[PDB]
Amino acid sequence: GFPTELKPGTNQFLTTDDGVSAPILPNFHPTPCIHIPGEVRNLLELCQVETILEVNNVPTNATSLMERLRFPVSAQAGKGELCAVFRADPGRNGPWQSTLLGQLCGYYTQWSGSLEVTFMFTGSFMATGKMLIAYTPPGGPLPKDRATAMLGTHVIWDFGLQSSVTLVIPWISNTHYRAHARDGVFDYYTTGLVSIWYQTNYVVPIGAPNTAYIIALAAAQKNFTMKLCKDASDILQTGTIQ
Amino acid sequence: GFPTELKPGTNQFLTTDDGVSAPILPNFHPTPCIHIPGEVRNLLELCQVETILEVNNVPTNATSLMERLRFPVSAQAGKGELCAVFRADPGRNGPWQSTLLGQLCGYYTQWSGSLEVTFMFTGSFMATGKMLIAYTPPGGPLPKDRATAMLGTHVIWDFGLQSSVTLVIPWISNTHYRAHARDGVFDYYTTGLVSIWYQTNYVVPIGAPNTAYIIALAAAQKNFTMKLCKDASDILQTGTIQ
Amino acid sequence: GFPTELKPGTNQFLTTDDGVSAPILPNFHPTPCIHIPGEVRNLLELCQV
Amino acid sequence: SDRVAQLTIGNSTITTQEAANIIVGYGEWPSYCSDSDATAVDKPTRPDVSVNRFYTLDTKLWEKSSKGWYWKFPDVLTETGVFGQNAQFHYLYRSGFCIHVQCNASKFHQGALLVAVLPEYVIGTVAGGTGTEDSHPPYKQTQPGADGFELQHPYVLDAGIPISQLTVCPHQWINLRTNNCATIIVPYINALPFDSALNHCNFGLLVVPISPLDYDQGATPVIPITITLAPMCSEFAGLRQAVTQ
Amino acid sequence: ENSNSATTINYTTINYYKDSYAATAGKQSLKQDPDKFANPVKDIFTEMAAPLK
Amino acid sequence: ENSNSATTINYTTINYYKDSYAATAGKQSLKQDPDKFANPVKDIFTEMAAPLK
Amino acid sequence: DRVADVIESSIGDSVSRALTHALPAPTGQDTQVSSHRLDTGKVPALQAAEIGASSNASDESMIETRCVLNSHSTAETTLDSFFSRAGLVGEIDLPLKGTTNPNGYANWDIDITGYAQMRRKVELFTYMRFDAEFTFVACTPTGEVVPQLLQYMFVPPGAPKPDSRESLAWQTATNPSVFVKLSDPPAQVSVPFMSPASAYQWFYDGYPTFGEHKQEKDLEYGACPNNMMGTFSVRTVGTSKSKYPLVVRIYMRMKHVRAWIPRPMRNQNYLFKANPNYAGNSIKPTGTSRTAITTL
Amino acid sequence: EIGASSNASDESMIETRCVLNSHSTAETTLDSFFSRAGLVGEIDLPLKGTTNPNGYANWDIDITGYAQMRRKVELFTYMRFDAEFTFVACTPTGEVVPQ
Amino acid sequence: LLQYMFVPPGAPKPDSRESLAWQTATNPSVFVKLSDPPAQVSVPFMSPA
Ligand SMILES: CCCCCCCCCCCCC/C=C\[C@H](O)[C@H](N)CO
Ligand SMILES: CCCCCCCCCCCCC/C=C\[C@H](O)[C@H](N)CO
Repeated sequence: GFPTELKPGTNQFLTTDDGVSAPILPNFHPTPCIHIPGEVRNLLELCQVETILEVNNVPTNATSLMERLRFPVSAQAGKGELCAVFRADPGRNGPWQSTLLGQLCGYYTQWSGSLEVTFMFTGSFMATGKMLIAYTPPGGPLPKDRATAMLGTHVIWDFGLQSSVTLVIPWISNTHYRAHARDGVFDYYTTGLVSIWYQTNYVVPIGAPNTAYIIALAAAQKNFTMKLCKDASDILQTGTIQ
Repeated sequence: GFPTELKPGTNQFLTTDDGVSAPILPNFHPTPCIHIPGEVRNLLELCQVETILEVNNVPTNATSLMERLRFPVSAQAGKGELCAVFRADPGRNGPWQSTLLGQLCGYYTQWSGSLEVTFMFTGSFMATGKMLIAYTPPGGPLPKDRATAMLGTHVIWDFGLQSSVTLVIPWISNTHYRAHARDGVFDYYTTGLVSIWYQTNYVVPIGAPNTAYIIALAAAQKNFTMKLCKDASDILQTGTIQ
Repeated sequence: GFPTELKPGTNQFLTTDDGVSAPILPNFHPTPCIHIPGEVRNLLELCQV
Repeated sequence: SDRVAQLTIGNSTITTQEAANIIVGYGEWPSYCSDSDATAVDKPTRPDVSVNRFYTLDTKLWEKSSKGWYWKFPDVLTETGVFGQNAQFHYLYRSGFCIHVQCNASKFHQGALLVAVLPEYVIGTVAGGTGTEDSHPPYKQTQPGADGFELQHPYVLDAGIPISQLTVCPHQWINLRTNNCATIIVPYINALPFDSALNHCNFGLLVVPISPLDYDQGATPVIPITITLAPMCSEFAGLRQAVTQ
Repeated sequence: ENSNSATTINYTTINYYKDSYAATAGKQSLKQDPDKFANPVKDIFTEMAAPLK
Repeated sequence: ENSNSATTINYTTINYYKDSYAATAGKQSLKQDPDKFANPVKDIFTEMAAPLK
Repeated sequence: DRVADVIESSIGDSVSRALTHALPAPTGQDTQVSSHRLDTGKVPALQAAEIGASSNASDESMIETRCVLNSHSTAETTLDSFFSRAGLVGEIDLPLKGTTNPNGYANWDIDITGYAQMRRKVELFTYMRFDAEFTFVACTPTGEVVPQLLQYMFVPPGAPKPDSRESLAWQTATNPSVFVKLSDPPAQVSVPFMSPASAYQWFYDGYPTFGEHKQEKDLEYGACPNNMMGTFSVRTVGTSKSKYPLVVRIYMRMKHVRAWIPRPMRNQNYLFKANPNYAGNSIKPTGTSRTAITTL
Repeated sequence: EIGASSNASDESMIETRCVLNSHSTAETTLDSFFSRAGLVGEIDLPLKGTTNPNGYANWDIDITGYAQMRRKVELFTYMRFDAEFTFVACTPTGEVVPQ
Repeated sequence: LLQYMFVPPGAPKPDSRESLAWQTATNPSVFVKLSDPPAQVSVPFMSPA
């Protein structure tokens, strides 16, 4: 017959290979597809949806697991005190593991784009105050006071009729893409830090509670992309699933 | 299916074979390429760049390794004395192993073309002199005196404002290409010899040093080509690289 | 992939077979051929001497 | 015409009467980053005349037994003036450079120097002398600052590579017989559009005497060497606090 | 061939049999509808204006 | 096919998949720029004339 | 823009001014007829090497030549012709009794600096951008081929590395994997360019982390995170221990090659991977030596 | 409180520069995410034992047996696809035998 | 398993079964089994003449 030759790649089974295979049921026609609402074509649509960010991941008891979803605010002495700090790496361990964006980025090695964080104030109608939320680009240590924290990109938030404000973490990096960062050599890919400071105070009249809570929601922007699909770091199986 | 036949070349692994293989990551798009200065498309561009030629490869001590880069000149008795001699084979062991052209030609069996050697005088401004640099085509023994050395292609170099002169070693051979020459049968491929003789003298006034030095630089011309790629004769590994 | 079948002539080495083989030196160009006198194209020319 | 030259950039000027032309490294001039190459979103700052001007680092003496010296860029200028302040206030950095080396003598002195620029000049160690110890050079040798550092094994360039092939890099010579200065212009060389000025060094400058200095007793025995440089097309982005380390 | 595939996407497949569900995966169409989940609101509001007033 | 190769050269490749980085090496374009390294000088000078005067 | 300093400013010009350009050159240059010259003011032989450029003298200027038509090709000195040749880059050993990999699995970090022959070739340039092609040759220590099933998994950085022959990470639901026998021809696949940068770099002059660089953190100098592409893992597919010892050899061939910024080739012996260290006591010259400069 | 995501952009909050983005979104599609083979079942046929000692076995088709693919498939509620099953057979030690 | 290496003149010839020259980074080489059909390749005209 036709003379051929075999090359050093035969007889192997590559799991990511895409080819043709022999059908088992000939002349089989599947069931027609009716209209179903809510079809997803790309994962970035889900990556653009906000989810709750556990900034306050201190408690671990079963009864106190619901306390990780918010962090408090209260009246201070007026010195410009610090409220909370956290990192800006969605793929790293920490607060971002509670969002859908972090879980989806856990399957991809590299990412690129801008992020978005939204804080909602859940106090009484009679409470007022102002806050400073600052983002420190990589290379700078944890700010010691508000004077050093004001030198990065920041926003000043005033409580009022609109209960939420948004902080945008812009894309500032030397490389086009970032790999997943961790302690050691791979801390070359840090994104920076986010800090929350008191601007003036938390003022409240007579007859209203002295403590309120803040909910943080996180998502991605329209330039966010990922590549080089891999497997998730955590496997949810401790033995044989019977 | 389609009748085929297998020919006596299947199932082998030829390292120089160029073919198709199954990709492991589908729909993967690499990082965009920005402009970077200094892109090289062919090795002849590097083969046309001058590098220092160690004509004076006599010393071997660690402290005296930097003395191999130049050879001296001084006042003589006026008889037309000899200064230095070396061979004109870039691929052979000797002075040419210190240049980039020799290292690059070490990877190729055959070569063809003209060579170029440049000598720079690094004496004082008050020194004068003239020299004769001669090239002896193959078949002639080492010249006994300047009278026999003048019979080949040569140039007479006069020290002055221009501190450098160039000697061109033209392509004179019977075959289109030369293989790498060595003692024995393969000395059929010798290129000849280069000699440096005193023309008049090295004259210097009162108050200036009596000894100067010369730096030799070597490169190739625009008709230089090589073929039949092979491996380098020297491997820089004495055991396991840990 | 493409369904094929093997016929009872595979894996043999016929010395007079004329086929294709993988080159070992890619992008290699041989030496140019100069004019040499006395080229023979057929053996009958020698059979007529 | 090719012997006399003048270099004017910013509020500084250099005049020379013994030159051997100007080398433009890799046949390319410094320029700013384009929109296609850029990745960060924030707009950069371009202070212009306050950072693109000539700086002089130090004076080094040439002896009859000198080995050579090397400097690291832009590590030399991270503590000098507005350029240093901008470099240690921002996160991202990019710029070109212009290098001018000066060394003069009389008509009775002789010598020769090789001035070359080598990108990503990594420094190795002597591995304890036997190749058994996997040591690494201290921070003093890797980034010596504005004072430079003296080579220990100039033949291998302190990195295991021959000096006789250093001419493949942008280079000039200072022959005391012919000229007394060398000028090289370097564009921005990196695989990234921007980079950190405190963690990465783009290239290094090498000054090695190939032909030793000589003179007769009675002449001036002090022959200094001075380095002058000027950034070109500097850009900064990523403003934050000021970090020095 | 029989048109019995499971699938405005997947248009560049390769096949050797008469059943469309044995072909290669191919390339899909790059389209996104983020507003289905991000902005399912009834009355759209401008970014500049205050959302609630 | 997807245009995801690493590469004014390499124009004659052969491929069987939809990813451009699985094709053959092919033939490049024969162009050289020796003056980038040999003659990086600012003011070019003629061979006949003296380089420095 | 009103002041006549902003209008005339050259700030923002992103176009690169190039002094040179590339020209077609498929063959070597020809040689034309030249005759004798006796003139004043034209000196092709006299040069000035202090400028930093190469000599521009030619054959015709120095001697009398004849007309020669050169048809020698320059197609063997390109980068794809120089680099598209497979060479050994790694080796994995899986013994029955031993101390290295006695449990039936092994992990190999992807690197090229393990063997000198390919390392010296790749370290001629500073930046390099290419595709890859990996071929795995498996056999016993004596070379005999035996019936056995093997699995190769590619683990991108950040993914959990297997810790045993029966690890849960061998489900390879996302990472690409290959199942192959020892009776089959060697397996081979294609690899793209995965660096976050625009090119791999073999020399990185700097530190990857911020803060003070002390002497106990000196093993981080020169380490470039953009070159760490992951881990290659191998195991024998089974629950009990295998019957034969195995050795695996990896060969890699580049294609679609680009390179930048050449540098001097290595001179001394190699000691460590990703380290330019050399032996201080024994520094040897680049080449051979002779007794006298005036003789041969 | 409306239930929609924030519509603020980069240009509204800080001063930005013109950047041309050419990064592709083709690796996050459903076919690029799901067309990768993974282990879904395993059948054991021992000589002496209690599970399948007689030389035959029956396996009910399911995906929920292993966590790595189960967690991926359970991100959605409804799914419609074709399949491709590959069967790898060997001994407990991995040796290949004529059978 | 066998290995054939082609060594052009001037290249270092192997001196043992475990020689460093068997890395075949430049010289063409062939890895073949004794159960495979005989290996065969193509060779150009390499003479300098
Ligand atoms: C079954 C698949 C196994 C895959 C085998 C490994 C493939 C991964 C290769 C990554 C790219 C290779 C080039 C690596 C980068 C640089 O070459 C080195 N880091 C240099 O040290
Ligand atoms: C020789 C042919 C052997 C055929 C092997 C089995 C093929 C039958 C596959 C049926 C379709 C697979 C998908 C099954 C449905 C759902 O995925 C699962 N029930 C989920 O639990």
